[PDB]
Amino acid sequence: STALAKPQMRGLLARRLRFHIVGAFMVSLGFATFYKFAVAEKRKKAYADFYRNYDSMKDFEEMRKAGIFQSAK
Amino acid sequence: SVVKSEDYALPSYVDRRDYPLPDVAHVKNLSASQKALKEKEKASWSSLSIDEKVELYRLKFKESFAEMNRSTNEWKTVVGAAMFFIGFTALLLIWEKHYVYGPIPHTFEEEWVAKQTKRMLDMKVAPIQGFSAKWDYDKNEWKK
Amino acid sequence: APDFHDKYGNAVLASGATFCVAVWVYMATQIGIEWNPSPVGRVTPKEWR
Amino acid sequence: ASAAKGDHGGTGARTWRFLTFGLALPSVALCTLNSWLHSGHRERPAFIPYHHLRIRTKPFSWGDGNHTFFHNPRVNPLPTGYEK
Amino acid sequence: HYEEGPGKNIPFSVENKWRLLAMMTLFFGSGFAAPFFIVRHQLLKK
Amino acid sequence: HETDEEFDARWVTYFNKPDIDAWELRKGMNTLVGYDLVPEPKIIDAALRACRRLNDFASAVRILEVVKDKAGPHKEIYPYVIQELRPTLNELGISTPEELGLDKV
Amino acid sequence: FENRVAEKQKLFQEDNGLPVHLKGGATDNILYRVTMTLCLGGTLYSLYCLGWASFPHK
Amino acid sequence: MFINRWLFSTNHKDIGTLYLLFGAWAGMVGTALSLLIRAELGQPGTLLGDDQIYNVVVTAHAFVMIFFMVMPIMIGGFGNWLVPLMIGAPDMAFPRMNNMSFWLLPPSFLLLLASSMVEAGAGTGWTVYPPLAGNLAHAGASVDLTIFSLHLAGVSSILGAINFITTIINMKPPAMSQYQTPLFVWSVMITAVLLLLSLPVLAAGITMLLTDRNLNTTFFDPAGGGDPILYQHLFWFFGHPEVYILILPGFGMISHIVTYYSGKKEPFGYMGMVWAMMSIGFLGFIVWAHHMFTVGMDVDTRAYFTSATMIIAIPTGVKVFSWLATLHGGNIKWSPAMMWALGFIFLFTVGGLTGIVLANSSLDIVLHDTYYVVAHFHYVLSMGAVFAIMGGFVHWFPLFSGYTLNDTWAKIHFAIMFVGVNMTFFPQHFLGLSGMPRRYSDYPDAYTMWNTISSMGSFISLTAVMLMVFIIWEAFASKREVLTVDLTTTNLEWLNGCPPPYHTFEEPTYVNLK
Amino acid sequence: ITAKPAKTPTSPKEQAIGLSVTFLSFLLPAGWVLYHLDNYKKS
Amino acid sequence: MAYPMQLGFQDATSPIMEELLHFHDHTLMIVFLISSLVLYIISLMLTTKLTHTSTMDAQEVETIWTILPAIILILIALPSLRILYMMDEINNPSLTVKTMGHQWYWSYEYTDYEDLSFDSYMIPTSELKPGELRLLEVDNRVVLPMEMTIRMLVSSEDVLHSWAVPSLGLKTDAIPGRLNQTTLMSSRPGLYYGQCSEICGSNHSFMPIVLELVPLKYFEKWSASML
Ligand SMILES: CCCCCCCCCCCCCCCCCC(=O)OCC(COC(=O)CCCCCCCCCCCCCCCCC)OC(=O)CCCCCCCCCCCCCCCCC
Ligand SMILES: CCCCCCCCCCCCCCCCCC(=O)OCC(COC(=O)CCCCCCCCCCCCCCCCC)OC(=O)CCCCCCCCCCCCCCCCC
Ligand code: HEA
Ligand SMILES: CCCCC/C=C\C/C=C\C/C=C\C/C=C\CCCC(=O)O[C@H](COC(=O)CCCCCCCCCCCCCCCCC)COP(=O)(O)OCCN
Ligand SMILES: CCCCCC/C=C\CCCCCCCCCC(=O)O[C@H](COC(=O)CCCCCCCCCCCCCCC)COP(=O)(O)OC[C@@H](O)CO
Ligand SMILES: CCCCCCCCCCO[C@@H]1O[C@H](CO)[C@@H](O[C@H]2O[C@H](CO)[C@@H](O)[C@H](O)[C@H]2O)[C@H](O)[C@H]1O
Ligand SMILES: C[C@H](CCC(=O)O)[C@H]1CC[C@H]2[C@@H]3[C@H](O)C[C@@H]4C[C@H](O)CC[C@]4(C)[C@H]3C[C@H](O)[C@]12C
Ligand SMILES: C[C@H](CCC(=O)O)[C@H]1CC[C@H]2[C@@H]3[C@H](O)C[C@@H]4C[C@H](O)CC[C@]4(C)[C@H]3C[C@H](O)[C@]12C
Ligand SMILES: C[C@H](CCC(=O)O)[C@H]1CC[C@H]2[C@@H]3[C@H](O)C[C@@H]4C[C@H](O)CC[C@]4(C)[C@H]3C[C@H](O)[C@]12C
Ligand code: CUA
Ligand SMILES: [Cu+2]
Ligand SMILES: [Mg+2]
Ligand code: NA
Repeated sequence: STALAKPQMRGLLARRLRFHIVGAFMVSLGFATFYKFAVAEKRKKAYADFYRNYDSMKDFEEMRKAGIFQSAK
Repeated sequence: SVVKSEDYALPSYVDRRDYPLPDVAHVKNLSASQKALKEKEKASWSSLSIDEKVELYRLKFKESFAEMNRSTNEWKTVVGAAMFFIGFTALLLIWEKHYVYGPIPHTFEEEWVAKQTKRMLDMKVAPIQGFSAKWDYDKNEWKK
Repeated sequence: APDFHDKYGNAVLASGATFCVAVWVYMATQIGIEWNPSPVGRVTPKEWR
Repeated sequence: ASAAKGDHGGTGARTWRFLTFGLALPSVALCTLNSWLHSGHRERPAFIPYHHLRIRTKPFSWGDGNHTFFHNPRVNPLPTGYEK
Repeated sequence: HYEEGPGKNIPFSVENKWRLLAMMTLFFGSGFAAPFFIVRHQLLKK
Repeated sequence: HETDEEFDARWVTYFNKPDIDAWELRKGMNTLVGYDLVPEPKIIDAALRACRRLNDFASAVRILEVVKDKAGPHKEIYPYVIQELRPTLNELGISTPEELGLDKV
Repeated sequence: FENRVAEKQKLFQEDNGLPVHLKGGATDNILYRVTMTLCLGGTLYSLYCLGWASFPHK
Repeated sequence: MFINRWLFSTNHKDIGTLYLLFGAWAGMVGTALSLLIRAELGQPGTLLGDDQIYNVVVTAHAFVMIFFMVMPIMIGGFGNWLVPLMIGAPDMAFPRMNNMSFWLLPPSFLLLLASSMVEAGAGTGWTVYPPLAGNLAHAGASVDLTIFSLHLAGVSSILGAINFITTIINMKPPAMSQYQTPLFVWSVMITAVLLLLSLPVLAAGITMLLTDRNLNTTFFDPAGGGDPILYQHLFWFFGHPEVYILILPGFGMISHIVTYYSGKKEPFGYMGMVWAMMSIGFLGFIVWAHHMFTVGMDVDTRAYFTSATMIIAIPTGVKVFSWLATLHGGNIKWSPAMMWALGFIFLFTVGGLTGIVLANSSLDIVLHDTYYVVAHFHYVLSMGAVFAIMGGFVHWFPLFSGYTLNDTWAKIHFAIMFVGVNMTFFPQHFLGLSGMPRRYSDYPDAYTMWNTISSMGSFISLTAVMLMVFIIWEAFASKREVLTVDLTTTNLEWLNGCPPPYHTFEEPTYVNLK
Repeated sequence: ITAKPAKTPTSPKEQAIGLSVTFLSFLLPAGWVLYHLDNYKKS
Repeated sequence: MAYPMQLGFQDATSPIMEELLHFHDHTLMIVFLISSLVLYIISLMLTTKLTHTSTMDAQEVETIWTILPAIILILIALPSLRILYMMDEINNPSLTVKTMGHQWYWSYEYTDYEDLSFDSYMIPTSELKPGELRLLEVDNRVVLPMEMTIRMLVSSEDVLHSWAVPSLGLKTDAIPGRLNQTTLMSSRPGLYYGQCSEICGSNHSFMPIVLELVPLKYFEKWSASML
């Protein structure tokens, strides 16, 4: 009892591509933020936290008392 | 109807949704009634019956778009057979472990491994992230 | 007319998957393969010296 | 002795345009990058009044007679040393 | 005048599929088996 | 390269050639379906009337199928195009693929 | 010397179905059999030598 | 008639068939050697109890796969069958020399067998570096038999390169310029130029190794003023062009396959594809010392080789993106050859990207001579070459034979192989990052888990290879004869039917100039 | 592509035979060598 | 040393190795992103019935997909080369140690002051002491002072070998007739393991490297006791 509206008929493949390339880019940004957070920054913080108050002599004495060394008993 | 190897240099029929009007009719030879139908096609198509229209279509074309584009159950066969042959591979691995491989070295004995784990912790193997970092040296237990 | 995949696809998929999982699970757990996983959270360290 | 390229059959303008844009100008682009990375000024060296350098047997016919034609004060010392 | 056409432009016969199976089995089987027997040969020297 | 209207008009003119021959009908439709678009009703109309001048009912049905195919998952396009073509379909006695049962697999 | 190329052109274009490596006449066949005998015989001999060298006597 | 046709051939199709048969047989040998590698490594400890034999297996694995499987199949097999047909030529330029390129390969392979049977084998690595490969650490005939095997393979391919370049330059229709020839033809011409220039340098280097071993020269022996590192330069001056030789015909077949099963008349960006292959060919000659970043090289030289190596990603990326752009808008046919080609695009991209990691000489210090390199090149080379070969084989088997494969079986085969090669090689990245050396018969215990998985993967690919043989058997057993092939207007090699007659293009094509 | 029906159809039973023979041709000789490895090394 | 199921690099023992880890993180993120983007685009091209099969103009898009990869390569190359030239920069070692490769073991020479040298062999699996590591321990370790810049000079008295210690980021080939230099600085005491890294024959797998990093005064007394 009613007619159908004219839909978009031209450029449907290009329209699809454009939309999804933009989505792929936005995911790529979002991922890079996650990976810099979950991996690269995590690593920087782990190494900086480890060495911040690290006492290499205390580490050595622990190792020496555990018996691991040929040169130090 | 019947396609011959010796016809390879002639224009041929194909059903392809991107080549909707092939180079030849599907059926070239016409019976008496099919000849009469092609004559009737020269008059108003409103006077053709539904069956006559279908017959004209099936003289020109082999499969309709819906037929040529239909989906199939082939994926079930492919996936299932691939998994069968992957499963068969594990039989070969079982055979190899039983008849080819001997004992692995004594360093994989549970007590060796427990001692080796302590010595790795005593030398602080990977103490920033990889290994000893995961050990709680104050509570003498793996970090929870 | 139904083809091979219509007639047998469901059975091939179901049997192949069931067989594949069963025999890899058996291989992985029942025949003495030493996977050597991480001791972290698994091994109680024991005195060595 | 012919590089690793390989495209004849009747040489022509199309092939030489292809070389121009596909090899020659990319090379220029890459050397231009290389060059405009290793740009930036080096420490100029201590002045030493070596007698085989800053030669003056006759005054130059321009300026005060003691400056070379494309004298650069930052890197070209006079016979008596760098300028103020 | 050589034979032309499917099954004729090859140096092996495909006239009988079971003879063919034997031939292909010897052909690919011999290549796959050879390294195992070379290894055996080297192990049996010393 | 030109405006949509100019493109559609070239294609209408192409199919409207009174003495268009069978080869030209096929070349036209087989070229047209290469483009990123579903042909406007006015193009399809001209192609169907070419079919009529060439006494080829089957190719008219096929052309309606390829309109539906070019729409892909946009299920709204084909019913719209058929709607716009119904006066032509009625005038020329062209049954749709659906009316002929040719949409069954 | 005299140019006898025409004679050779007649000989090698004679419609006798012979391949070019035999089309000179009986001497071609002899040289072909000698070559092929040396190649196949030598190849068998090389396989014998591989057999010998494959095992310890060094 | 049999001997005339198959031992005295001057026919490009029959010689291509000989090459495909030879390469398939070599692939079995190469696969068996690969399974022995992975059996030795599949559990900690020793399996062969003889690491000299282990090293011999590794060495022969590589030589067989490179020189007797990939090059004969891609260049000798697909090149001889397809190149004359794709340019409408009646055969190759030198049809009788072409037959000698083929017949030099069984003797070359025989010499390599001989090397492994005499003494204790050539347990050298396929690089054959001195002094390990010299006459004190490898006394006796094994290494010399290897050198001679390479000499014969080298002559085979140099003469084949001469043949292909001449054929492609000289035997096209007079109207067809080089920019009207198909990409696979381009890919063969460029591969042939690389072979022509690179193999003579290898020949020079291995000849110097032969004379150091037997004539008391000292090219590579410091006692005489020689230098082991000079051999490495000569070897890799060949060996980097070689890895591009191994993939370029693959790129050419991938272009045709992707175009065809996308329903396209042409690949996207044809001149960019030509540019990219030429650029890859040229840059492939100026990067070799990235195989030598740990030998003691000056820092500026490391910086140059790092940078030059990375540039090759730019033309390669143009090819990858143009394959994607060829798919774009396609009427995609999900044929088994298409699956092979799609698997190629992805797995080649992974391996190329780990090659960019390795190009960074600072990181390569830690990754060099580890399984990270083994993982790089079994993605980009082993999977790259095998997937393009399988794609081409499945696609053109009906042309060569007149018969069709069973497509369902071919898709099952693809699926099994794709799981197998990824299970085999993906964990080797972890082994390399964590420091496991390559060319080892056994490993510290920590590395057990990934070696176990990798070896189980190798058996899945074994099952795929067995199934491949059955699938070829089933096709010749059932004899489904080809009828029609679509897209012949843009795939000239199909237009003479399946299989084409012994002589094709006796009357050349008509192409006008306009 | 299109093609004729098989001139010499290979039934499922025939395929099972061809597949079994093919697999055994690869597996039995290698399996024999590997099963006997210790025999070789000990010797 | 590596530990079971390890995915990435060994933890850094030296500042250069720490540099390499951050640079590897940077590069691998790019690798993941490009691989994922290609896989995704593949799937995007393959998931529509919409078609467009007529000729497509290429020159516009080829600009994007040459320039963006060129920018990415430059973003890798800049930190890559910085680390390269850092590693090269002069540091003034306090100690020089030589190592000579041999089939199949390493010898070490510490001849700045006294004639100290010894051989270093793999501990056979049958002689490991409980808790020791199969294929990695040696009888005589390379004792070295921690927190000091050390010049290592590497050569060979027979075939090629290669002296490697992954957690210090070190791999220097051992070439007869050649003396290759590398420098080593451990931030920590402990035991750091490596393995021969150029195929050298039948025991290539079995000639490992163990550095023992201790305070200078312990190194001095050890050195004296090894004369
Ligand atoms: C697709 C993923 C690609 C990623 C690939 C990259 C890497 C390369 C590998 C490249 C490999 C990709 C495999 C994709 C399967 C394609 C299915 C198919 O359409 O095949 C043919 C179809 C026939 O369909 C037709 O008769 C008409 C044409 C086909 C459909 C085209 C429609 C396309 C558009 C529709 C989607 C709309 C979505 C809209 C969305 C848009 C939003 C706007 O029939 C069938 O039953 C299927 C026949 C069997 C095929 C199964 C093969 C599986 C092999 C897997 C390998 C791993 C092994 C795991 C073995 C298991 C054991 C471990
Ligand atoms: C890429 C080829 C196909 C791959 C097939 C297998 C799929 C693998 C993943 C499929 C996903 C791909 C990436 C997996 C990385 C997983 C571990 C990791 O994060 O590793 C990071 C580093 C190590 O860094 C560190 O120090 C951090 C360690 C963090 C530890 C946290 C605990 C994690 C639990 C254990 C994980 C078990 C590992 C699985 C074991 C895997 C056994 C097979 O390792 C590495 O560099 C590995 C180097 C790989 C370089 C090649 C790039 C391939 C890209 C594929 C992308 C396509 C999209 C995926 C979609 C792919 C689908 C087609
Ligand atoms: C098919 C064979 C093949 C191919 C094509 C390649 C391609 C490349 N290889 Fe690989 N390579 C080998 C086979 C191959 N390689 C073999 C056999 C060895 C070891 C030999 C031995 O020691 O035995 C090896 C070793 C090797 C090394 C030495 C590692 C070591 O021993 O320490 C290096 C170092 O730079 C290297 C780098 C590269 C690079 C940069 C490419 C580049 O050509 C890759 C370019 C491709 C891409 C980058 C992916 C597609 C690109 C895009 C999608 C664009 C966007 C990407 C970016 C911006 C990065 N290769
Ligand atoms: C930009 C790229 C280069 C372009 C050319 C630049 C100018 C050169 C003009 C002609 C060159 C020909 C003569 C070369 C003579 C010397 C000029 C050398 C090139 C030059 O320009 O040299 C400059 C000195 O010029 C000076 O003396 C002053 C030079 C001016 C006077 C020249 C007088 C001599 C002319 C003699 C001609 C004889 C010709 C005989 C031909 C006979 C044929 C049979 C270098 O400058 P600088 O500050 O010392 O150092 C730079 C430090 N920052
Ligand atoms: C360690 C010791 C190893 C020893 C290895 C020895 C290996 C091989 C044994 C060689 C036996 C050679 C027999 C003669 C071959 C002559 C080939 C020839 O002359 O080939 C010509 C083509 O190559 C041409 O021209 C130009 C090319 C002519 C090439 C001639 C042969 C070269 C063989 C050695 C090449 C080594 C390359 C060295 C550089 C690295 C003619 O081509 P055809 O197809 O025949 O005919 C075409 C007809 O139209 C002619 O009327
Ligand atoms: C890497 C490629 C190889 C992958 C794995 C191969 C899979 C196994 C295939 C079977 O191989 C057979 O296995 C038998 C054992 O099941 C062996 O018989 C041996 O064992 C029997 C039972 O103990 C005795 O009856 C026999 O005489 C004795 O030869 C037999 O020789 C060997 O052919
Ligand atoms: C016999 C021949 C005459 C030409 C022809 O045959 O008709 C002549 C012409 C050129 C002569 C040759 C040339 O003069 C060059 C050579 C000169 C030497 O002094 C004698 C041999 C030498 C090789 C000559 C031999 C012979 O007398 C030749 C070959
Ligand atoms: C590696 C090779 C020496 C081989 C040998 O030892 O026999 C040498 C010879 C010439 C060298 C090149 C030339 O010296 C020119 C360039 C000098 C730059 O400092 C490094 C890159 C540079 C492009 C060099 C790289 C490399 O060290 C080359 C190519
Ligand atoms: C000029 C040449 C051929 C054009 C033709 O005659 O058809 C084309 C083919 C491939 C082109 C190159 C490739 O498309 C890759 C690069 C793309 C950049 O957008 C410009 C430089 C770039 C390096 C291009 C330069 C030039 O337009 C090339 C070299
Ligand atoms: Cu010493 Cu490997
Ligand atoms: Cu390389
Ligand atoms: Mg090395
Ligand atoms: Na082992």
